[PDB]
Amino acid sequence: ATINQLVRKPRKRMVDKSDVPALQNCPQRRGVCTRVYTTTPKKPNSALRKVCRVRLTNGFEVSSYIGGEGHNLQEHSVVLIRGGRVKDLPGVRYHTVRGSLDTSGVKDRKQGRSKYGAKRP
Amino acid sequence: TVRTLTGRVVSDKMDKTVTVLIERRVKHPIYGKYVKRSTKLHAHDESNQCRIGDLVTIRETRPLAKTKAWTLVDIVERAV
Amino acid sequence: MQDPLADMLTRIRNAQMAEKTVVSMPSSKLKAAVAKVLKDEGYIADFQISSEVKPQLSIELKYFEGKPVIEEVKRISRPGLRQYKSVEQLPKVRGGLGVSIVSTNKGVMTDRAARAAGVGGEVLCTVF
Amino acid sequence: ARYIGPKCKLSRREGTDLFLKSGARALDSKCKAENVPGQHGQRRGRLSDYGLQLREKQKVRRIYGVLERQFRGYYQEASRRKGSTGENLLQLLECRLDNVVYRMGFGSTRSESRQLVSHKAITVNGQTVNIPSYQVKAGDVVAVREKSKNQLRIAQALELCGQRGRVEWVEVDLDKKAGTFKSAPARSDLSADINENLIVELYSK
Amino acid sequence: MVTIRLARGGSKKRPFYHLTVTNSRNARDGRFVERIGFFNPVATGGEVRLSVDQERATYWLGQGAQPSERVAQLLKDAAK
Amino acid sequence: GYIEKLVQVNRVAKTVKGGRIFAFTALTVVGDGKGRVGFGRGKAREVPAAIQKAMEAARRNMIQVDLNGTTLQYPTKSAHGASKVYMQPASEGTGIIAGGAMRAVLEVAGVQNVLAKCYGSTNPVNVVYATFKGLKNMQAPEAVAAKRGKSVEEI
RNA sequence: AGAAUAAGCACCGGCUAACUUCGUGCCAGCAGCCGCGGUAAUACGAAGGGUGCAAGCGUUAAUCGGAAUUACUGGGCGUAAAGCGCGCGUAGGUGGUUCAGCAAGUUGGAUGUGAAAUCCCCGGGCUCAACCUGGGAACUGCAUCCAAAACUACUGAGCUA
RNA sequence: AGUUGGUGGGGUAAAGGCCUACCAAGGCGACGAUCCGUAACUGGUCUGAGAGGAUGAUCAGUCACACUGGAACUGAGACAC
Repeated sequence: ATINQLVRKPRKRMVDKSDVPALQNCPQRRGVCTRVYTTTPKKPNSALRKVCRVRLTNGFEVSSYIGGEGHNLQEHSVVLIRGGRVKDLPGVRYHTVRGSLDTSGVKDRKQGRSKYGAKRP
Repeated sequence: TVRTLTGRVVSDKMDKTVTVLIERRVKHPIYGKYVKRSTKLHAHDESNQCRIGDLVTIRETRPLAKTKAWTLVDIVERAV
Repeated sequence: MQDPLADMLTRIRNAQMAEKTVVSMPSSKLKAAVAKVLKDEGYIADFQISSEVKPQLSIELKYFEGKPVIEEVKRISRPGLRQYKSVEQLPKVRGGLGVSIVSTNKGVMTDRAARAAGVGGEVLCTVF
Repeated sequence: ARYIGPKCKLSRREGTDLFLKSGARALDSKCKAENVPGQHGQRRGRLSDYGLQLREKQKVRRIYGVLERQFRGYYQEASRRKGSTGENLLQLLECRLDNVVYRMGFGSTRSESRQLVSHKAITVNGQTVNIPSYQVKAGDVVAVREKSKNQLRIAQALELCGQRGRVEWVEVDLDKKAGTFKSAPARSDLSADINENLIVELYSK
Repeated sequence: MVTIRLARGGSKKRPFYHLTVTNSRNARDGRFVERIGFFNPVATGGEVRLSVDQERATYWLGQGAQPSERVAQLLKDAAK
Repeated sequence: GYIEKLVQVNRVAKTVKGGRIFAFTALTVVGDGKGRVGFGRGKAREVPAAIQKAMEAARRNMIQVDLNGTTLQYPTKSAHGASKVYMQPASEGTGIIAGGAMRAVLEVAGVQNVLAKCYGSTNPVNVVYATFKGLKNMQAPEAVAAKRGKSVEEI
C-alpha cells in the first residue's frame, strides 16, 4: 500500500485463462465425433443429455453439448463447435452448432429457429 | 552554450579514462515519487588527475573509444 | 517527528473534537506562516508566537454553533509524497468554499490568491 | 426502415394520444385506448423504474417515427452540442423535414408527411429534398413541388392543421402552400407531457 | 530532387489535392517535407478552389524544387 | 404534495417453536420535491401494512437540505457502516446518475442534476443513511462565510 | 406504368420491456446466474398474444467497463485473506529548529521541437448522413534561456525540543 | 579476454577494438547484467468520468526480410524482391 512499496513492485493484474482453451481465440472450430454418448447431470437435475467427444482440427479432444431434441450424429461426423459450457454437465465446456456441416437442425422447430439451425417453413 | 553534466566519479583503474556516476531523479509515471537513478559514463581524461570520490564535469564529445564519448571539463571538487 | 507541519493540523483537529479553546506547540516558519493564512481566512481566531529560545505557537479556536468552524483539515504534501501543482492544477476544496493552502514563491498563501497571482507551488493542506 | 402496422396499439400500450391518426376523430371512438393491446389488456401491475424510462423513450420514438440508432446518434449529437442534453434532444428531431412539414400542416400525420416528403414533393430553399431526416435550419423556407400543388392531401391536411393547435415557430402561406422555419422551438413550445430527463437517464444504463 | 506535386487526398470520384513539397522518390500520398497549399477541382460553393500560400511556394522554388505539369499550370493560374 | 418513493421491500423471518414466521420490511423516502426529504423503515406482517408503516416513520424524520438550486453545491463523500457514497454537482440537463437505492433520495429531495457513485457495500438501507448524512451535512455558501466571519467574498 | 417488386430475427420467471392455453411429466428438454421440468409448468415443445430490434436479428470468440475485485486517483491486515517468532543492521526511503547563499527539484514566461492523418472546436462541399476538407485547439513530453526563492535537495554557519 | 582501456599501424565516405601488434587487468550487473519465452516499433485504435487497462488491422513514419545460408560486384546510393 505504501507508495514506496508500490514503486519497487507495481500492482499486478491477473489474467484469467479462457474457459474455452481448445477453441484458441477463434469463434468456432471444426472437429469430428469420436464417441456419441449420454450422461447424467449433477445433484438437482436428472436427465440424459446428449454429449459427443470431438477431435478438433488443432488436435484437442473435447466433449460438447448437443442441443435441441433429437440428433443425427454418430461416429466419424464432422461438426462445428462453439463456446459456452453446461452447468449441470461436468466437463462439458462447448456447444455443437446445429445446422452446420453434418449436424442437421432440429426437426419441426418453430420458435428460436436460428439458434438451432432450423429452416423457415 | 554546451551542455555539461556533473557527477561523482567511481572508478579510475583504467588508463587515461575515468568512470563518472550521474545522479538523476525521474518521477515514477504512476506513483509520482522521485527515485534516484544511476548513469555511469566512461569519461576520457587526456592526462590523469581525477581520483576516486571527486566531483567532476564532462561534455558529450567525440567518440574516442568503444564506450567513451564524454570527456572532462575540470574537477569542481577534489576528494582530499 | 518527520512531519512537523502535519503535527500542526492534527493538533488542531484533535482539539476541535475535544472542544478545547487554545492549543500550544513548538513554532517554526511554516507553522507560523500557515497560521497566518488560517487567521486571515477566519478559520482560527488568532495566533501568537511566544518569542523565546524555544518558541511555542498558540492558536485560540473558533466555534460558531458549537460545531468547530474547521469541519475537516487534511494534509496533502506529506514528506513521503510531496505534492506540487501548477496554477491551473491547484485543487478546489468543496467547490471553492474551502481553502487549499499552497506554498508558492510569493510566500504561503491560499489557492484563490495563487490563481490570481498566477503562481503554483506545494499544496500543503486543505481546509473546510 | 420504418414501422408499418396498426397504430392504436402504439398509443394503447402507453396510454397517451399518439398523433399517428388524423384529427378527424378522437382516439376513443376509434380504439379502446383505456387498455393496453393484446389478450391481457385488462390487467394491472406497476412498471419498474427502467420500464418507465424505456416507455418514455419509445413515446418520443413512436411519435416522430424514429429508430434508436438515429436517436442514439441524435442523443450523441445532443450530448455533443453545448447546453442541456435535455432540450438539445427534442430540437434535433423536431427539425426533421417530415416533422417540419407536419408542423406546416401539409400532412395530417407524420406518416403522410414522410411519404409526401420522400416522394420528392417537397423542395426546401428551392432544391428537392426527398429524405425524411433532413435537418432544416432557421430561416429555411419549405415548399411543395409545383406539380404537387394540386394534391388534395395537403389540401385536406392544411385545414386539419387548423384544429390541431397553431404552432408559433413556423408560419404557412395557404395560397403558395409554402412555409418558413423561423427558429427552433424551446421547451415551452413543445408539449409538456413528455419527460426528456427520462431520455438521458435511460441511455446512461 | 525535391518536387512540388499534388497528393490525392479526397474521396472516390471526388478528388482533392494537397499541393505538397516532397522528395521525388517518396510515394504520391506518402512521405513529404511540407504541405504548402491545396486544389479543389470540384469546389461548388464556399470551398476555395485553389489556395497557394505564395510565400513558401517561392522559397522551395528558389531551392530548386521542380513543380509537376499540373502544379505549374495551377501556380500560374493562382498568379493570373 | 409529498412525493413518496419505495426503495425496497424485503421479506425477513424469525424462527419459533414450530415453523417460521414471515415479516415484511420496507424502507421508503419522502420529501416535498424541492427542499425537504426524509426516510423511514417499517416492519409489518403484510406488504400493504409494511409500506404504510414506513410512510409515517419517514415523514416524522425529515431535514432541510440546502441545495444550490436544481443541483447540489460541492462534490462530497459520505460514509455510514462500510457504505461509501460520492456525489458531485452537475450542469443543467443531465438526469439523476445514481444507483437505484439512492436515486430515490436525490430525486425526492429535489435534486435533479447530480453525479453519484456507491463505493463499498450497496445495502439499500445503509446507502440511504450515507447519502442522508451527506445531504444533512450540506452547507450553503452563506453558512460557511458565517462560520469564518466574512462575506461571500471568500469564493 | 402500377401499391403494384420488397419483413424478418431474438425474447416474455427475476435480473430485463413483455403471458395465457394446449402436449409432456426430473422424461423430453432449457439454461449467462439464480434455477425450471417428478400429472393444473407465465422458465420444456407448440399455438395465440405481446415485447425489443429491423434488412437486419441472435450465438460464439476477444478487449475494456461495471470490478473501489491490484485501490496513484482509489482497498485492506484483533476475529472475515493478510504484522515476518523476535532483535540488530547494509542499500534505500524519510528526517527537529535558526540565519545566509545556490538554484537541481518547484513555479511563471519565452524559444526550438513534439511529422502528416486521427481525437476535439468552429465552418465549408456532396439532396442529409456516413465521407471529404479549411482553420484552430491539442500532442499533458523533451531541450535551452530568462525571472522567483515559500518548501525540498546541496553548501556554509549556528540552537537544544 | 578483443573482452574493458592505452600506444603504434592498418581500414572506412567518416569517429570508434572496426581490424591488428604490443602493454595494463580491466568492463557490465539486484538501478536486474546474463539466460529463457514471447514480440516488429511508433503516430495511433478500443474501452474508461478520468487516472488507467487492452491493443499495434486499414492509413502514415521508421525498421527488417525476399525459397534457406553466405558472399561480394557495379553503382552517387545495394551487399540489391
